[PDB]
Amino acid sequence: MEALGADVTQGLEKGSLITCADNTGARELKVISVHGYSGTKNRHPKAGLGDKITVSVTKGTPEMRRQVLEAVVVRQRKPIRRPDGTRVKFEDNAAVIVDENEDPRGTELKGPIAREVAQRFGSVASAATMIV
Amino acid sequence: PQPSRPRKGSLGFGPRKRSTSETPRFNSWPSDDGQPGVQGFAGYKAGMTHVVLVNDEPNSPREGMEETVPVTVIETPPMRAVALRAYEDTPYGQRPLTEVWTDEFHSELDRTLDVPEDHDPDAAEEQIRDAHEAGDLGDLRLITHTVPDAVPSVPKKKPDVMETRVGGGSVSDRLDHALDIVEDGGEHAMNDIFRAGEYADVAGVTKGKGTQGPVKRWGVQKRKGKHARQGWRRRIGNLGPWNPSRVRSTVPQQGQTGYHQRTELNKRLIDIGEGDEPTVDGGFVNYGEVDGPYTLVKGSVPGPDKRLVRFRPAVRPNDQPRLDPEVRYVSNESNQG
Amino acid sequence: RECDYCGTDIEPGTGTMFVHKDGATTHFCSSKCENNADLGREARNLEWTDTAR
RNA sequence: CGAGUGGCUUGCUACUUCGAUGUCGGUUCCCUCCAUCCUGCCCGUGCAGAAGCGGGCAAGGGUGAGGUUGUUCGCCUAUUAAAGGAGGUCGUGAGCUGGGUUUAGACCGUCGUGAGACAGGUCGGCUGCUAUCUACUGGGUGUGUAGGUGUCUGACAAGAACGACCGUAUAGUACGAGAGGAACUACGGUUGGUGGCCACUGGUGUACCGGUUGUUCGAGAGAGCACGUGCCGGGUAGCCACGCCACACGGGGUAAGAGCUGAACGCAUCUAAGCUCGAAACCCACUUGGAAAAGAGACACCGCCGAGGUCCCGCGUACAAGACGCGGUCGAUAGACUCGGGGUGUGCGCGUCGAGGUAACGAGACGUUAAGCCCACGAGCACUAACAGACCAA
RNA sequence: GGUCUUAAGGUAGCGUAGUACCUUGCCGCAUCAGUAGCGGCUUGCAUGAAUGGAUUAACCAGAGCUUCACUGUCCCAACGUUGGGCCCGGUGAACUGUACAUUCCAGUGCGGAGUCUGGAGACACCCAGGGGGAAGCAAAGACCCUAUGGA
RNA sequence: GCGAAAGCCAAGGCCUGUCGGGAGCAACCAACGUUAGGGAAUUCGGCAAGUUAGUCCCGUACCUUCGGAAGAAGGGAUGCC
RNA sequence: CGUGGAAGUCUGUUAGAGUUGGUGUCCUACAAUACCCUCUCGUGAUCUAUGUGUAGGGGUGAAAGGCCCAUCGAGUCCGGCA
Ligand SMILES: [Cl-]
Ligand SMILES: [Cl-]
Ligand SMILES: [K+]
Ligand SMILES: [Mg+2]
Ligand SMILES: [Mg+2]
Ligand SMILES: [Mg+2]
Ligand SMILES: [Mg+2]
Ligand SMILES: [Mg+2]
Ligand SMILES: [Mg+2]
Ligand SMILES: [Mg+2]
Ligand SMILES: [Mg+2]
Ligand SMILES: [Mg+2]
Ligand SMILES: [Mg+2]
Ligand SMILES: [Mg+2]
Ligand SMILES: [Mg+2]
Ligand SMILES: [Mg+2]
Ligand SMILES: [Mg+2]
Ligand SMILES: [Mg+2]
Ligand SMILES: [Mg+2]
Ligand SMILES: [Mg+2]
Ligand SMILES: [Mg+2]
Ligand SMILES: [Mg+2]
Ligand SMILES: [Mg+2]
Ligand SMILES: [Mg+2]
Ligand code: NA
Ligand code: NA
Ligand code: NA
Ligand code: NA
Ligand code: NA
Ligand code: NA
Ligand code: NA
Ligand code: NA
Ligand code: NA
Ligand code: NA
Ligand code: NA
Ligand code: NA
Ligand code: NA
Ligand code: NA
Ligand code: NA
Ligand code: NA
Ligand code: NA
Ligand code: NA
Ligand SMILES: [Sr+2]
Ligand SMILES: [Sr+2]
Ligand SMILES: [Sr+2]
Ligand SMILES: [Sr+2]
Ligand SMILES: [Sr+2]
Ligand SMILES: [Sr+2]
Ligand SMILES: [Sr+2]
Ligand SMILES: [Sr+2]
Ligand SMILES: [Sr+2]
Ligand SMILES: [Sr+2]
Ligand SMILES: [Sr+2]
Ligand SMILES: [Sr+2]
Ligand SMILES: [Sr+2]
Ligand SMILES: [Sr+2]
Ligand SMILES: [Sr+2]
Ligand SMILES: [Sr+2]
Ligand SMILES: [Sr+2]
Ligand SMILES: [Sr+2]
Ligand SMILES: [Sr+2]
Ligand SMILES: [Sr+2]
Ligand SMILES: [Sr+2]
Ligand SMILES: [Sr+2]
Ligand SMILES: [Sr+2]
Ligand SMILES: [Sr+2]
Ligand SMILES: [Sr+2]
Ligand SMILES: [Sr+2]
Ligand SMILES: [Sr+2]
Ligand SMILES: [Sr+2]
Ligand SMILES: [Sr+2]
Ligand SMILES: [Sr+2]
Ligand SMILES: [Sr+2]
Ligand SMILES: [Sr+2]
Repeated sequence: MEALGADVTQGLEKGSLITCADNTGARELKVISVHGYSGTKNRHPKAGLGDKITVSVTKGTPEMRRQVLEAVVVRQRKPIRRPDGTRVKFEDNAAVIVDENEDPRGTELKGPIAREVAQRFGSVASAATMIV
Repeated sequence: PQPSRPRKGSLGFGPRKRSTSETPRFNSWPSDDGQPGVQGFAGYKAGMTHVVLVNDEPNSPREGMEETVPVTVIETPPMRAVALRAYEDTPYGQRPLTEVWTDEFHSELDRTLDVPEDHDPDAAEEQIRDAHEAGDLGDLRLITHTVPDAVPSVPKKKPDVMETRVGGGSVSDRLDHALDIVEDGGEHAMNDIFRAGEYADVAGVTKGKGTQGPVKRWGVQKRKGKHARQGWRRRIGNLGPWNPSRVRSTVPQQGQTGYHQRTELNKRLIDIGEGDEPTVDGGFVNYGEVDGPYTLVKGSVPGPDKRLVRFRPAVRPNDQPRLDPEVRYVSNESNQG
Repeated sequence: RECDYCGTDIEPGTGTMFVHKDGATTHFCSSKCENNADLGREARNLEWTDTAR
């Protein structure tokens, strides 16, 4: 994928619970896979900011729960690194449900987003309110 | 079926024993392309700081933008190519044919050497030329050495001697180039062979770790779950199968870790200089204050502060050289925060 | 730049930038002072900071 | 239908062990096989492209994470380039685990007159030993080659030191009616592996500084104990990963394959001689080790009555002993002193304010005081200690 | 089958159960995925009435499963603390020992060899290590059968 | 302090749960502390560890043999002068 | 609402009794059944000291074929016995 533009440290692993920052009706999300990731024997497949992860709807509306949907990790708690060494971390690790063509499934994106996510999923970017 | 997994640790750097000469000895020198020149220099690791540059990569979108980059400081004062060794080509590889020395030596070269009193340079030189005339002259290397005394941070005065190859020009031409350098005092600086922006090969003897277990040494797992309470924590599963009825030398075992020679490739020389420009507030921890001849080598460098590091024009470069990168900021910020 | 907490003239290539629930951006010159806000402490309240002295 | 190879299933035999070769599954760690799942190069097609289907060469590397079951097996999920199979006493219990089988207790079904049974189910139910030899990991002492120092050589040995993927441009182009939809090449990043390092982020930090609870030294100051820090906060040097740095191309020779010239056979033919090409595979390249390589090495210098080394003394870039490295007054090697660089957070005493209280008394605030206290770092500084001298040696 | 054996011929209930072979039964719940657990169905290989059946509040170091919370159980290891471990003085055993013994690779042999055959390798001694091998040591196998054995 | 509870300290007893010396003291083991992000992914099974925690107040479901369930759950409070 | 203070009642490392897990330490041991943490009971069918009774095909047994001096699906010693 198009170089993120920053060095991360996957704050999440498979089975990890994150918040679905948007208005899809999905509140809680469960990381299930990481698009383009092959680990190594005995390792929790690591999910990080700027990753297209496969996800499951933990908490949400009756129609949304139990759904296997794609998403883009928008926020995460573990720091990332920018070209000038400076680190950046978020009040919480969250993701935006994206679609087949990688465009958001909702319309509103709650809370901030990383200026690195923008590059890749610009359709998500041209929807982001705060872009840090 | 038991998932697959690459073996723990690499087998290339074996045996993992302590090094014989704390002074690195390259086992491969650059090809002869350009003008006659010595193929490497050396210095002493001082410490680490970062620096800000302007992206040189013509391919990166960051090209033109500032960028913070880490750098190891290495005091590289002038060395002295005290001699010239010639190699004759025999049916059993290269063998030292003869050497050519000098008069002007460093006041303290006798701390390690048995300095010459009666040498016959002109004659010895003849031997080399008659051998080249015969078509048996192999390669030309210059016995070299450092002036540890020049660096205050380094306690040692007793010079570190090491041979270095000379190449580039045609056998004849470089031969003379050698003698010329030597036929003075052999004094030369890092700028006499390098230029900021060039990728080099830094070799050094790693930091001393003493004996360590498999986990630390070969990166093997620790006992897990319930297996870490029965009286086994950093010990591996076993030393092999029933048969072969022996212990194969490829199983991770306790041993000497560290103090090994390593030749860290493609180290870009971020900046060559002289003065107190890279020194830190309070002084480079467990080293001291820098002031004078040196090099800012991008990234890490094998070895601890005060250890003799050796440079060499990259034998296997991957990218193209971006001479003299714009170094905007060099950190003077203290290393005790 | 400069620390959004204590007020030290921040060293380039050294630091941490923090976003919040709201979405603001408070920089930190060190985790030493970062962990002060975790203790409800303020830069002015704490004498030892460039703000309070 | 016929011909076989294998030794992974099962079965047959009863050669081997009954003065005992520890079970299944799992786990951890190393080596291997190819009947190749992926990756590379290829042939065919019901081969437009794209995505396939079948086949060849090929064992370099990879072949991951999870849900139920003790399971092996298998079923299922989501990722993937792919999530291949087998051997090593169905590798591995003087390694681990002990869930299943298979003791002694007990229940249910069945059978049994009964004790009790079960090639049924179920709950529970233990894991010894100080390593002589040998083996490999690392570390020393000697002898040999036959005075010393420094620098080399390179027979040999090891490596996967790299593997894979995505994205961009190529290009909405080739191709196709369309739908759909590439490549060469050059770029950026990711992943797995690898070696090294600590400027930065992160962890630790029972050095240290601070708050504070109980109790003891009358109070105050200041201190001990509360597990080997009472607890809470912060935490430098160091070590560290969760941090950071580096890890080719290209050559050479082949395989399968494409071909060239070419005869036996006037033609024809890639082959019989001969030749051009061609795999992630082989050699080289690169890294590592490596004078004990018995053909026991090379070069330079120094010295045989003195080169050099040991001892000793001060210490670490070294360290389980041994080893190693540096310094030893022609000195900054260690300590003290003083800066500097850092840690904590504003000292004791005193002054004022202080809800109140007749007063005594008063938690606290403030100023003095970015104070006091502290540092495993750096500098300056020969003040202290590197003194004294002993021995070996051609 | 619309009585026969042998007296009767399973009624309330409970039921894939600690009983159900088939079996990971079908359905639903639950999870990304559930041979697990619960509910329902149930012809019950081979449920069932004091050989007690069903029911159950409370009780339990009893068996199984789910959720919230927590976390070094794991991802994936790190640093630290105390006692050992290592060197020195002193004290000072035991297990084990047919012999020889520097081994490896194959082969061979009562078919599981340091010692045989052929090769390869190998200068001696010593320190620390983790235990691959001596089908390591420890117990005249508990398993199996046998004995004109025992209880 | 609820306490014959912990912790601390008397009176009293003892330094005889009777071998010492040295190495920032390595590997490895026993006890143990702290670990960012995630949070049972570990395993047969949360085994081990951890979480919770005293006292006061508000409040507390199903079911029940009316005894109980119940400290259910949940929420707030807590020092000093 | 108060008084009352019942119970094979509760919490409890009060004394005391027991012994779930770690399958931890130990396993030529401190110990021929031990150490540590956890855990259970703890006014009763309770715990305990001393004295006393039951003896081997016999006692005793809230029953495990448990226990009867490290000896129990039939104690121990000596004899039959070579
Ligand atoms: Cl293990
Ligand atoms: Cl996955
Ligand atoms: K046997
Ligand atoms: Mg596994
Ligand atoms: Mg630092
Ligand atoms: Mg800092
Ligand atoms: Mg055996
Ligand atoms: Mg093949
Ligand atoms: Mg292979
Ligand atoms: Mg079972
Ligand atoms: Mg086996
Ligand atoms: Mg074994
Ligand atoms: Mg065993
Ligand atoms: Mg069982
Ligand atoms: Mg019985
Ligand atoms: Mg043992
Ligand atoms: Mg059922
Ligand atoms: Mg027997
Ligand atoms: Mg029997
Ligand atoms: Mg009988
Ligand atoms: Mg954590
Ligand atoms: Mg698992
Ligand atoms: Mg537990
Ligand atoms: Mg009595
Ligand atoms: Na143990
Ligand atoms: Na075995
Ligand atoms: Na066969
Ligand atoms: Na096993
Ligand atoms: Na392969
Ligand atoms: Na499985
Ligand atoms: Na076996
Ligand atoms: Na086993
Ligand atoms: Na065992
Ligand atoms: Na090629
Ligand atoms: Na019946
Ligand atoms: Na009970
Ligand atoms: Na821990
Ligand atoms: Na062994
Ligand atoms: Na019997
Ligand atoms: Na009443
Ligand atoms: Na116990
Ligand atoms: Na009797
Ligand atoms: Sr060299
Ligand atoms: Sr070499
Ligand atoms: Sr154990
Ligand atoms: Sr064998
Ligand atoms: Sr293929
Ligand atoms: Sr099997
Ligand atoms: Sr099956
Ligand atoms: Sr296996
Ligand atoms: Sr079992
Ligand atoms: Sr059974
Ligand atoms: Sr001899
Ligand atoms: Sr493309
Ligand atoms: Sr289109
Ligand atoms: Sr203490
Ligand atoms: Sr051919
Ligand atoms: Sr030699
Ligand atoms: Sr009926
Ligand atoms: Sr041992
Ligand atoms: Sr006293
Ligand atoms: Sr004594
Ligand atoms: Sr701490
Ligand atoms: Sr579970
Ligand atoms: Sr699991
Ligand atoms: Sr509460
Ligand atoms: Sr009671
Ligand atoms: Sr158990
Ligand atoms: Sr113990
Ligand atoms: Sr025992
Ligand atoms: Sr424990
Ligand atoms: Sr109780
Ligand atoms: Sr009472
Ligand atoms: Sr007798």
